[PDB]
Amino acid sequence: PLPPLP
Amino acid sequence: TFVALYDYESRTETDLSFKKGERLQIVNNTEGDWWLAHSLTTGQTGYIPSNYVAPS
Repeated sequence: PLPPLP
Repeated sequence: TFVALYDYESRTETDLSFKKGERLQIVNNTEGDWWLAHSLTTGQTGYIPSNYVAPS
């Protein structure tokens, strides 16, 4: 699960 | 030759954290949403999230 984009 | 849209903080002991604007020599981009990138600045290897990088 990729991280939360900025 | 990719670019880390943002500084990525390693989530495990297999990926490498990069910064925004840092170049990353992509290696394998078929495993899924995580590719193996090799930093040329230090010379270390570490997977990377594709949502934090972009193909320039």
